[PDB]
Amino acid sequence: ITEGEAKEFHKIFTSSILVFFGVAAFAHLLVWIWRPWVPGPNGYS
Amino acid sequence: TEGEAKEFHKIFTSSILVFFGVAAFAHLLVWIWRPWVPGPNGYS
Amino acid sequence: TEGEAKEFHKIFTSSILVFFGVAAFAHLLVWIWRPWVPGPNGYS
Amino acid sequence: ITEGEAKEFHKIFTSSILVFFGVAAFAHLLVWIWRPWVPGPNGYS
Amino acid sequence: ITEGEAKEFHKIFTSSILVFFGVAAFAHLLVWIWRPWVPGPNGYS
Amino acid sequence: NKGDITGYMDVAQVVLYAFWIFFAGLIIYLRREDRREGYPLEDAISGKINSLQGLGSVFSIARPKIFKLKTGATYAAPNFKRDAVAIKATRTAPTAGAPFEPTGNPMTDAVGPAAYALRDELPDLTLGGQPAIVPLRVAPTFSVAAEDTDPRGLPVVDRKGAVAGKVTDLWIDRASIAIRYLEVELAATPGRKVLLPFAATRINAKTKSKTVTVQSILARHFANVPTIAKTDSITRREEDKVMAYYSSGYLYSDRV
Amino acid sequence: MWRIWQLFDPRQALVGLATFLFVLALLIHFILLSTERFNWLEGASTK
Amino acid sequence: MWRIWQLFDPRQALVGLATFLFVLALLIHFILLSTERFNWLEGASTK
Amino acid sequence: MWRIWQLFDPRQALVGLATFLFVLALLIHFILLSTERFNWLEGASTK
Amino acid sequence: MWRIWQLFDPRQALVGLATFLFVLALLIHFILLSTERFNWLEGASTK
Amino acid sequence: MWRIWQLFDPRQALVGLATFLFVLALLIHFILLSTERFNWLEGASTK
Amino acid sequence: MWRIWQLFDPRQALVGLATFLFVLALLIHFILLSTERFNWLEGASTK
Amino acid sequence: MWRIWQLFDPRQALVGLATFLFVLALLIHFILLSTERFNWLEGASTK
Amino acid sequence: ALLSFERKYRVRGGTLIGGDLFDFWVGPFYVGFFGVTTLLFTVLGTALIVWGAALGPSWTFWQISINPPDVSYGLAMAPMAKGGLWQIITFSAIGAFVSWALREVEICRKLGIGYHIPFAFGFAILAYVSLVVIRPVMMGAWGYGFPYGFMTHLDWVSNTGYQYANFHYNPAHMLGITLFFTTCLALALHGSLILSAANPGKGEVVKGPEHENTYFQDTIGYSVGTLGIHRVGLILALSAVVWSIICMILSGPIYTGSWPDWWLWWQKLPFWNHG
Amino acid sequence: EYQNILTGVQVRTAPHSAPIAKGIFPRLGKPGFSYWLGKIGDAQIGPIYLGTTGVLSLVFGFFAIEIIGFNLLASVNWSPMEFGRQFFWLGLEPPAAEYGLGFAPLAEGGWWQIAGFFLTTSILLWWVRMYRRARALKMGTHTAWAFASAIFLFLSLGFIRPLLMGNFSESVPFGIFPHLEWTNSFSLNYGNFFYNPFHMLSIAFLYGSALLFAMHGATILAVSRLGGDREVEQITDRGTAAERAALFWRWTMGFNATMESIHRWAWWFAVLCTFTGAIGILLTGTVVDNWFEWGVKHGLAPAP
Ligand code: 07D
Ligand SMILES: CCc1c(C)c2cc3nc(cc4[nH]c(c(CCC(=O)OC/C=C(\C)CC/C=C(\C)CC/C=C(\C)CCC=C(C)C)c4C)c4c5nc(cc1[nH]2)C(C)=C5C(=O)[C@@H]4C(=O)OC)C(C)=C3C(C)=O
Ligand SMILES: COC(C)(C)C\C=C/C(C)=C/C=C/C(C)=C/C=C/C(C)=C/C=C\C=C(C)\C=C\C=C(C)\C=C\C=C(C)\C=C\CC(C)(C)OC
Ligand SMILES: CCCCCCCCCCCCO[C@@H]1O[C@H](CO)[C@@H](O[C@H]2O[C@H](CO)[C@@H](O)[C@H](O)[C@H]2O)[C@H](O)[C@H]1O
Ligand SMILES: CCCCCCCCCCCCO[C@@H]1O[C@H](CO)[C@@H](O[C@H]2O[C@H](CO)[C@@H](O)[C@H](O)[C@H]2O)[C@H](O)[C@H]1O
Ligand SMILES: CCCCCCCCCCCCO[C@@H]1O[C@H](CO)[C@@H](O[C@H]2O[C@H](CO)[C@@H](O)[C@H](O)[C@H]2O)[C@H](O)[C@H]1O
Ligand SMILES: CCCCCCCCCCCCO[C@@H]1O[C@H](CO)[C@@H](O[C@H]2O[C@H](CO)[C@@H](O)[C@H](O)[C@H]2O)[C@H](O)[C@H]1O
Ligand SMILES: [Fe+3]
Repeated sequence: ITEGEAKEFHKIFTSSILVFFGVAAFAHLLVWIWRPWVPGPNGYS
Repeated sequence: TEGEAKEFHKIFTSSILVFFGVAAFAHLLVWIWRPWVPGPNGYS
Repeated sequence: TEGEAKEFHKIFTSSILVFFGVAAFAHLLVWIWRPWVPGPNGYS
Repeated sequence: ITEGEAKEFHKIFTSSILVFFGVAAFAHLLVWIWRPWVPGPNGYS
Repeated sequence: ITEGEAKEFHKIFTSSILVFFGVAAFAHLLVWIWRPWVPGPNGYS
Repeated sequence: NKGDITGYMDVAQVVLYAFWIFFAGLIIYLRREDRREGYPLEDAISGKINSLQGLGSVFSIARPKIFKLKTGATYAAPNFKRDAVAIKATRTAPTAGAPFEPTGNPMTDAVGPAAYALRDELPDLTLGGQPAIVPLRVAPTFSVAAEDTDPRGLPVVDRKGAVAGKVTDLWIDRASIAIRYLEVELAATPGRKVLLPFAATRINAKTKSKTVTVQSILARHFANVPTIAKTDSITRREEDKVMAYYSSGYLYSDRV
Repeated sequence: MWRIWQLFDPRQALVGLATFLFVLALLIHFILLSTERFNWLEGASTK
Repeated sequence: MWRIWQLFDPRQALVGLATFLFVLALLIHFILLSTERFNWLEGASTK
Repeated sequence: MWRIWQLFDPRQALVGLATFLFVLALLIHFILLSTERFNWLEGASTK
Repeated sequence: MWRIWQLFDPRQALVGLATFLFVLALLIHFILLSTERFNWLEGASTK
Repeated sequence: MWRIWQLFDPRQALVGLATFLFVLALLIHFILLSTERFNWLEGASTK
Repeated sequence: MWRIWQLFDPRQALVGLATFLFVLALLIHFILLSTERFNWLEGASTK
Repeated sequence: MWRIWQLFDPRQALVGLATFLFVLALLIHFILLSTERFNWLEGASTK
Repeated sequence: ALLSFERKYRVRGGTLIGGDLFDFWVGPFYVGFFGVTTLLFTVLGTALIVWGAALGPSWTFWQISINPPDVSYGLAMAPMAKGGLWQIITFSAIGAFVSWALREVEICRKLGIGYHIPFAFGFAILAYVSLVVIRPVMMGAWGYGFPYGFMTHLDWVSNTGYQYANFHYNPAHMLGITLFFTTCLALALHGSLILSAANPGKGEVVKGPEHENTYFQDTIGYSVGTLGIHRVGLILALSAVVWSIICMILSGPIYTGSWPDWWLWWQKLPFWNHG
Repeated sequence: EYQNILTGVQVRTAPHSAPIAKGIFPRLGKPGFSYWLGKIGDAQIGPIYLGTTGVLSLVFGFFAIEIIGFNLLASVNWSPMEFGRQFFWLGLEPPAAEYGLGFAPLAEGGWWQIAGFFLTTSILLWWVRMYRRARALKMGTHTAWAFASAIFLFLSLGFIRPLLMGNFSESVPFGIFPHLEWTNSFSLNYGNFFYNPFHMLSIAFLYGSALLFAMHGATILAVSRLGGDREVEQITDRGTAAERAALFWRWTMGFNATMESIHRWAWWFAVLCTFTGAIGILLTGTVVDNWFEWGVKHGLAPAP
């Protein structure tokens, strides 16, 4: 729409991207600490 | 529909926090009752 | 409207509070009869 | 939709709810005396 | 349809393609280190 | 054994082959009925009566059945009344399969999706021998039912949003109770009035305001909509012309 | 949260809320009747 | 609490209340008839 | 986070959000009921 | 990197991205549930 | 090759690019999951 | 073949060739995956 | 308790009430017929 | 080779893809790019079907069958000799159907009419895809698709129907059957009403929309209308196909048991579960 | 982008109808209007014509329905609850083989025979009603003969095949699930009713009727912006809607119908769907004991 009313939309979009990706990686890190999803050469223990 | 929505957003976020608080309290109680993350041996 | 909303919410909160209190009493009676949260060995 | 007839309706409506709930509670007391519907720990005897 | 707009978009498209291909190549390298997908003459040891 | 007729042939097979013969005859009959409009076929370029057709030609075209009208009129089907070979377009290639380049503004030249059948200049009739498509002014009894947005006075806009005009009147079919046309007064020419088919409108009752939008033609295209004579009763040819013009929008709404 | 009543008229709001509440309560009562233990009509032994 | 009657006309409100209550009464009576303990017609013993 | 609502109608946003939350809550509750461990009605043993 | 939003529809982008990400998350969760190792409800032993 | 987009429409090209990449990624991931070797959710071991 | 693009639309030709090449490559890849020898995911033994 | 008829027109009210009463009476008679104790047509010893 | 009114709408344009390259007619047919692609897929699929007939033992048109791969192959591509030919014919059929629908879209644009017809054909394409792609993928093997054979795909229908021990008890199947039968009844009524209005007898001037409305107002008590009847008929056919697709997704991917005893839920509702 | 799938704006006027001779009975039903029906089609309801044949058909049909319902309720010992439980499984079963085509005892299939006779009489009287209503409005009787095809299938299922077998034992019961079970057991008893070729023809015509009434519905809805919904008027005076409807199918298919002849196709597919079905029902058991063995003999099966 407007010329400059997208830079602030970009600001809020990148803020949302950081908020979502941080908690996503946080959840993935807890999942890996609990149970990793890459089996070793002889499988899982 | 440009300034009157500020109060809608503010009480929207108020409802956000209060609903998430009661949901987190519910989850804490359920965890105390029975956790939903298996251990290395499972559920003993 | 705007004037009717004041007292409409004023008695909506009271009505929902009464309904919730009756529900809480009913749940407390049912829990006294038979709790719905099992134990580590299930339902005694 | 004048409110005077609304109030006149509401008063007898409340009276009707009261008598309905009273007769229903009397019926429920009679049925409970006949056979209770809340089993004990051992169930129904 | 502005030509300068297309010329500017070329830079961001190239940066996006480079970062995406780099992510994909790093992912493929990690997978290859974990488990190679090209079998040996005797199958998979 | 029980159901056989001759050794290998049995009753069920015979009835099946009887059905196959009957179905072949029925297909012939149905194709004869199909070939009641636009037949016989013409050459793609010259227009002479020619087509790759076999011994079924004698059976291909049926004798003209006669339709009686409740006015003394009569229709013949097939009536071998054909269109002129020379249309307002030129062959892209002279190969009899090539399409046509329009040689003008195809909206107002009735070429392609703007083309309209060359009907007769009589309005549709009701059970009482009166025009069926009429404006609501000259049908006092008919009214727009409630619970629906009344499309009178609503701005008439195109897809681009430009307000093409304003609706003043609704034209309805008496035989089938439904709105057919909206009468639109041009914002650019008060002395001009046009008819916009109701099938080409969106109700748009759910927005900031109530308006009527058209997705086919643009606002300026409302300056060349075909006109009608009586302004209170419209012939079949006039309505077919207007609908064809409006339907031509989607193909080339932005020049040619 | 009083301002919520300008978005929704109480006419449709109350009928929708009442029908939803009744459906939810009826479904919960069916679930309790059907399981094994909170069925207050069959009344089986707990142990 | 009387303010209900300028949104819900008593004609429709009372006919809906009557239909709902009658259906609920039929439901409860039938559910009781399906249970042995409370089927007052078959009259199975308490024990 | 100040100007989101200019693009979405708050009424339909609330309606859709409430529908989604109720449906997802039912889905999670019924999934837990289908589980042995988290079925609080046809309850089972932790051990 | 700001002209993308004046290229695309901000409302359509949010709606489509939200529903697409939700469907993806739901699929991943259901796949994990279908997995013997990562099903956090059945809780079978890692060994 | 900086003159590909001089006539190629950008929005449709990028929408189709994202859709094609996502569909191909789903296909390759599911194919890997179907394999007895690269299925990272069970880990059937190599030797 | 000097100017063959004075006869064929470069956009349509490029899109058609991209689609044809993708479809053919997908077909060949799936055919190889169907085999016992060139299935690089199953990884059978040449000997 | 006489002011009801200002709203409910006696014509349709009586027809609906009569139909409902007949349906209820028929339902009760059928239920009684089904039961082995109150079937007055088949006849069965009480003792 | 043209109708009396044909050499008036044979304008160019209205093509999604191809520009002016394939915007022409061959005989009565319009070709377009998607006509070329539907020829491409149809020729290849039919040639593969005839090739599978050659590999088969019959040449009896009703005993010619292309079988899908055994379920032991799962969702894997199969060797062409044993299962793969069915898969390629399936892909060619899907491509030909999509090309057909898209060519219909181009014809609709060229004639400036609505796109209702290709949209309605999309439902038949979806039913076929659900039968050969969606359901086999959910069930986990290409061997749950039906064989490409005259009488053998009926053997597939019967075998899968009796796999759930009575497939009539599939409630979505009941609803699809109801919609199909109602579509046939509505089509009979509509064709009959139009023919009777157009052909009323000796003398008997052609009747108008009011006569058609009056006929079903007198006989049934309601008349849909000369426009609404085509609406309800298209919706009836599309809904019959939708509910058939639903009943086939429900069987196998979702429900893997006897349909007749699915209905015991009805037998045991709390207000008549006499026990 | 409008589609003529729903009517956003409706019109309501003074109800009117085509003139009929007064006759013994008048038009009945005090016509009213409905909103959803007007959204999908016309909004007016009624009035319904109730002539002497209408009264006769309604009385016979009501007698049959009351007999059937009374028997269904009596089969569960008049229990409304258990009637609700077993309603789908309830059925009025035809008389056994030993009774032939004569009257069975009421409990042993006499009620089934009486109900079937009354239902057949009401259906035939309804056919006469359709014929007379079409003739009264100075119209053709195409609907009557299309209905006669369905009546042929119905009578073949219920009466004609019992006549040929001399036995009502294998007729179809009056029940929801029982008549489906009759269908299943009829197919099983006579060897994979798929191998009945007239069953194949009937399925072909049912599929073709659905296909045709989707094609035609979508075509008329696609040319409804051009006056294409007004089919009879395009039949008497060919407009551009009919021309484009024909040219679409001519370009996509190679051939085309007329606005008039497409409904001839529609009529015949529907009629044949039940005509071939009645023939296939009349052929099983009487001529062909096992349709699978007939298919094996005639090359439909690989001859195990
Ligand atoms: C295990 C079962 C077995 C299995 C193999 C299988 C499978 C399939 N089949 Mg079949 N079918 C089997 C058995 C079997 N099959 C049929 C029939 C058909 C025809 C019906 C056409 C119709 O409209 O009927 C329906 C029309 C009728 C019955 C005639 C008109 C009815 C009228 C006027 C009734 C008027 C009613 C009132 C006024 C209301 C008051 C009355 C009361 C309350 C009582 C149709 C084509 C059809 C379709 C398919 C498909 C698509 C399949 C698939 C996908 O597998 N089947 C009938 C027939 O014609 O057979 C030749 C028949 O009798 C019979 C038998 C025994
Ligand atoms: C081409 C083949 C096609 C196939 C696929 C197909 C199938 C099936 N078509 C089926 C039913 C009917 N079809 C019909 C009619 C007959 C009504 C009747 O007999 O009434 C006569 C019966 C009865 C009177 C008995 C009950 C009565 C009741 C329930 C009311 C009782 C209460 C009363 C009287 C008191 C209260 C009311 C007052 C006013 C006081 C019914 C609705 C008709 C036609 N099918 C055609 C064709 C097809 N039918 C054509 C062209 C038709 C007509 O012309 C005619 C009609 O009226 O159509 C509108 C079924 C169950 C089918 C399936 C799938 O099994
Ligand atoms: C108005 O109703 C109230 C009371 C609410 C409820 C009443 C009734 C109810 C609930 C009825 C429900 C009925 C149901 C569920 C019916 C289901 C019917 C079905 C599916 C029927 C399907 C097929 C049956 C057929 C096709 C039967 C055909 C039988 C025929 C044609 C038999 C004809 C027999 C004759 C002519 C017999 C001749 C022999 C003799 C010599 C006896 O003839 C005089
Ligand atoms: C938000 C998106 C989330 C992105 C998630 C990215 C996941 C990437 C994780 C894998 C990184 C590589 O991690 C590496 O894998 C090898 C594979 O043998 C593992 O190797 C080790 O673990 C395996 C399995 O327990 C054992 O047999 C052994 O102790 C050792 O070989 C280690 O775990 C780690 O050295
Ligand atoms: C996005 C870009 C993607 C790029 C993907 C590139 C894939 C191609 C990588 C080729 C690497 C080849 O590497 C070569 O392969 C041979 C098999 O022939 C492997 O062979 C070796 O490992 C295999 C493992 O099964 C053993 O069984 C074998 O005995 C041993 O010689 C070695 O690892 C290496 O010698
Ligand atoms: C828009 C998205 C479109 C794509 C969506 C796809 C959803 C479903 C994708 C499933 C892909 C399955 O892909 C195919 O799976 C089968 C499953 O037997 C594998 O089959 C292979 O492994 C299995 C074991 O897992 C063996 O039993 C089988 O003998 C072997 O051939 C194939 O190697 C693989 O090519
Ligand atoms: C006998 C076994 C059971 C079968 C039932 C036999 C009796 C019922 C069918 C008898 C034949 C009915 O045949 C039909 O009868 C009615 C009168 O009843 C006449 O029709 C009459 O009623 C119609 C109703 O629309 C009116 O227009 C008018 O009053 C008159 O024409 C028809 O002209 C005749 O065709
Ligand atoms: Fe039609």
